Amino acid sequence: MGKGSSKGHTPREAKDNLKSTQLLSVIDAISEGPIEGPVDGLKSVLLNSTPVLDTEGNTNISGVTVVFRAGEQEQTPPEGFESSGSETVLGTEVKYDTP
Amino acid sequence: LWSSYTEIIDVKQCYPNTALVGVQVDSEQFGSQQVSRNYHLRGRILQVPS
Amino acid sequence: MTGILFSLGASMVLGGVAQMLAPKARTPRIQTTDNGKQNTYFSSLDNMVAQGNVLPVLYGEMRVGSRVVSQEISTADEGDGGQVVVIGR
Amino acid sequence: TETDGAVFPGRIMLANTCTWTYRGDECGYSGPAVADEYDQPTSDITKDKCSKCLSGCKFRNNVGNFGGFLSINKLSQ
Amino acid sequence: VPEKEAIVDNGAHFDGEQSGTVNGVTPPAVQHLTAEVTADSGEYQVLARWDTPKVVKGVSFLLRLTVTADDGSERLVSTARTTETTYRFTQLALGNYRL
Ligand code: SF4
Repeated sequence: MGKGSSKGHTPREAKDNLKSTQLLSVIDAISEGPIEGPVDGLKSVLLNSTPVLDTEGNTNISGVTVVFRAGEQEQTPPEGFESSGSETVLGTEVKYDTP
Repeated sequence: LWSSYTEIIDVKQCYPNTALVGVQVDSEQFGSQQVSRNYHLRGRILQVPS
Repeated sequence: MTGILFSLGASMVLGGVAQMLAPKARTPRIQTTDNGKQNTYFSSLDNMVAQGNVLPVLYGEMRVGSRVVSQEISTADEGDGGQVVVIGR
Repeated sequence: TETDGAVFPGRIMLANTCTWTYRGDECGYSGPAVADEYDQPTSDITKDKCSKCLSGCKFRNNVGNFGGFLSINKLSQ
Repeated sequence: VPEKEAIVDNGAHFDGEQSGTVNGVTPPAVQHLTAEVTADSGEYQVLARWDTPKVVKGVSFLLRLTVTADDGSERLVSTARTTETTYRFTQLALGNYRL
């Protein structure tokens, strides 16, 4: 993909029952200066020791979303990460007549 | 039913002059063990002669 | 503006001829916690803590493990980003 | 070219303090004098200094270019 | 130079809170706790579900089940520690319960 910034994802298998799934959000600081980037896209990202993509296009891990920012003076903050949030509890039933 | 809604403020720090990678992965797959992320990268864009 | 001048050849060669042409490379100290696993000063494959440590520099193609800036666990949203979302079977 | 007090990587990752130089190339701020080094409002250009703190940076609305990495001390703990 | 004492004593300007107890690393409470009594499998079962809160660097769960007797005393029937958001109880008695 691009050199300055990149994005990739492997789709997550649909659930069967009504169960929730955890999500791990990690940020790693690789090096200091402008670096060129990954060598082979998502195959260069290893969780435990398994590449996200196999030698071919087949996926090994499903549900991974990776954002890569090469070191630059002007770059945008990573997407999809949150700092704080406030919630207001409605608790109101939705009926057909009144949205 | 409609229960609530949250207003989320994202990360607003650009992290200038640092090459970082962020990963979001479903964690039920790996079980109890923590995940150890290793990357296969190239390195600095140096200044070479013309 | 006076003194004695000595010959340095025998003093220089005392270490070795190679050290007179090029310095010597450094070896990390040995820790018995590794069970004999040997380390080097230019490679690191694991994720280290952040505060009070320097931001590393990568100079060539290599597998890298990097200092952690953030790590959290939360509940994943059902929406996959598209307009259509299907929950359950 | 002497190497007595020099250490190579040289850049520290700190949780609450910015390591950049004020109005430098990396901080990238160029504007009216805003505050003192004790986060007290001021307008004189002579006594305008950043406190290298998050509030001192918020005075400039320059949070994007903050040198330090916030909330590390939670993980290091 | 005697003038440096006043320069040293003035200290600096620190940003934050001295107490700093607004947000430590104690996890919050689990989001949605529900227990369902089903007889579909031919027996009485209890299905407990909860949603993981925002926990820093890993999370695990601790469960305690208590029998609330008619007297008012509460007996401890069982305890369990698990890392999965769902837990099932089987072969229970006739009294009231609390999870
Ligand atoms: S705190 Fe903000 S304004 Fe002050 S030197 Fe650092 S980046 Fe610049």
